Amino acid sequence: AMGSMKAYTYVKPGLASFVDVDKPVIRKPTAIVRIVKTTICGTDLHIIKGDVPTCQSGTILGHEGIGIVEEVGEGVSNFKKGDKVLISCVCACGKCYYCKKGIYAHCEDEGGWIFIDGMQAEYLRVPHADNTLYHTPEDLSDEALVMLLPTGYEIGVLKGKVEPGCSVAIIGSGPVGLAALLTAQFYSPAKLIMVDLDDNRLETALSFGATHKVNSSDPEKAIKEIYDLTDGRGVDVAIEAVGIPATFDFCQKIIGVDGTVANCGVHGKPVEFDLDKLWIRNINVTTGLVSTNTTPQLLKALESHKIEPEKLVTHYFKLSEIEKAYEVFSKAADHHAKVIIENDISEA
Amino acid sequence: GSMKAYTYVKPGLASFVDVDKPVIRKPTAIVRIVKTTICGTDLHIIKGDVPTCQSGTILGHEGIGIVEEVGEGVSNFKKGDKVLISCVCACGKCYYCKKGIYAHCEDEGGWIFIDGMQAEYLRVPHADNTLYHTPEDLSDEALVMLLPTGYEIGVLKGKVEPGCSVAIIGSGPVGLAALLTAQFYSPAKLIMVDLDDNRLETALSFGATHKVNSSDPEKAIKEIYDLTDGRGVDVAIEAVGIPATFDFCQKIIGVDGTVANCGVHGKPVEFDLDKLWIRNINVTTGLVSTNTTPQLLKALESHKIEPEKLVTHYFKLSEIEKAYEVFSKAADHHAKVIIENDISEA
Ligand SMILES: [Zn+2]
Ligand SMILES: [Zn+2]
Ligand SMILES: [Zn+2]
Ligand SMILES: [Zn+2]
Repeated sequence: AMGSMKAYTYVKPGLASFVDVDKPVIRKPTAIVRIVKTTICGTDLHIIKGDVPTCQSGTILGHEGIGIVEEVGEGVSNFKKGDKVLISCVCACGKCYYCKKGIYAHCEDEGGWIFIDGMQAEYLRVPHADNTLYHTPEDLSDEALVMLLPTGYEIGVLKGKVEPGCSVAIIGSGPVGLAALLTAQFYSPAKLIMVDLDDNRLETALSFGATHKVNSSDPEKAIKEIYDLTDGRGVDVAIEAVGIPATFDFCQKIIGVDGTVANCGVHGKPVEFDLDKLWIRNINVTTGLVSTNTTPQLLKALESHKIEPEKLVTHYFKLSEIEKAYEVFSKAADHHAKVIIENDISEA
Repeated sequence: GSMKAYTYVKPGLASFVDVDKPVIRKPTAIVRIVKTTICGTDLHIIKGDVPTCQSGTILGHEGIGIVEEVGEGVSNFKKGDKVLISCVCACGKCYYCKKGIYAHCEDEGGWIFIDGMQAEYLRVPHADNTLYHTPEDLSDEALVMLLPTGYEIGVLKGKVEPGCSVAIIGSGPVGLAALLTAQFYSPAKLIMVDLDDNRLETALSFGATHKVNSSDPEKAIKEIYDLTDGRGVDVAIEAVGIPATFDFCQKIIGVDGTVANCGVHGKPVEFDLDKLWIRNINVTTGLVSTNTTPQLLKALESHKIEPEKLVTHYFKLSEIEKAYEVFSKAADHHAKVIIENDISEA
């Protein structure tokens, strides 16, 4: 039709559909972006399953991407038509109680993690464009820019207080765990211990710069092994990158005196916190939703080629083949699979 | 060569008995107790909750005294010094002492008060790191309270800062200590939460800005959201140590806030990560280290707060069973107690 675009929409628990929808338009004076490349997040799989029921039926999925500005409102000053830009997963009005703190995850004025229609479509309405878009450096690859990584860094690495010479364990060697692994190396920890059940993912973790792998198939033997690597003291940081009670439980068994369990993942159930044992251990437990306030610092730390996040990307698809992209991602272990999805539909 | 001491006998039993006077055992002090007090942990010990505590062990880990003898490796304290004794012993040389985390010292350290302070005399390991000289403008009542548990584990781990909103769950002694020292950082709201209105009136008189009665938890929760613009508190200090108080804290805590747990817990708790993974919160725990005691002594110069009002009743060492009587039924007596050594001679 006319004025329409293609988009991947959530329908109901167990059903998403590549369909025609209206092209978005400017609704407020603070942009419309043409998506160039996007990806899928584990949370998108959860939405389709029905485990994020605040996602209304018909919503366009996805909250990761780069694109090209097509139109801006009267109140947009630092971006114009034609600008190649990165879109953060979090919208920030820049003025409210939480934006003034840099906690864009909890912006109170059409803010936070809302990608409203998301990025698995041809065009995207971006609220608060001046605070949600970033000009992209020409030195970085598209695959690395779509990864902008801030989840692993802000929620796994910074809240965990990784520092040179400390001992880190990362629980869960899927995409968010690997992203935390890459950015934890900005702080040169002595030990980066990847813990997982799958040996293929652990082998990839060593490729990405983990110093040791521990297979959690025998939990007791893994706990022993981690205490053996830390001279009986346990780790200074345990990054929980899976989001189930078992991984949270593992983290609380290996954390040492003064250490931090940094939770990254969504949890769908409450967990049993062993305060009877840990009240005396001087430990911390942190949570958070990414804000992306560090995106400028990560851009700087990537143009220098400290780490190369483009190695998170393993499979390439066209937007019109987004159904296939979901099939590969949801069965990532079968394919040794992050995917990148390129807009093969839109014209300039 | 004997002294009197209050000892843990068996579960449900403690008694005022004659025991050996402690002697120097390591080159690193003997102290004559002047005044001591009772901790809530001493009641848990007598009940049998603290199982590592051997039978016959002298109770108590709080007090001030006069140095009686120092070993030949003690260099900064000498016979006749009037000194505060910290509840935590610190070797000063190990992995954790080098970090200032004295609660986990690896060399006869951490919280061990071995024989305790509810006696005439006390062997003090690592005297140079465990004793502090007493300044001149603080009463004995203020000194025995040295407060570091509320400050290190509640206020500092909770990240109290000027203008922030704080709730303290539990208006018992530790909660009150956290309420006094939180005022060093000038929070805009200090909300005391408890079941007892009398303890909430005392909290008000100690400088709390609001009282909230938690006898109906849901109304209490809604009340605290109304006080904080619907945002919840920046700091929730848990000073009771049961699952229901931890749960109350985790339900009132706001975005970016810290739930600071200082209370000993005996049971695991349900932690609502399904709700709180997205709220950007922190939960802290810890055993007091007393690395802030020097700074607390200095911050008491500003005289912004008066910790000696934590003491409500006075007893002599000889009648210490009477002191325990009053403290274990603290609500019935509107009751911290100060126990003074009437037995020893100077
Ligand atoms: Zn995501
Ligand atoms: Zn905002
Ligand atoms: Zn105590
Ligand atoms: Zn030590």
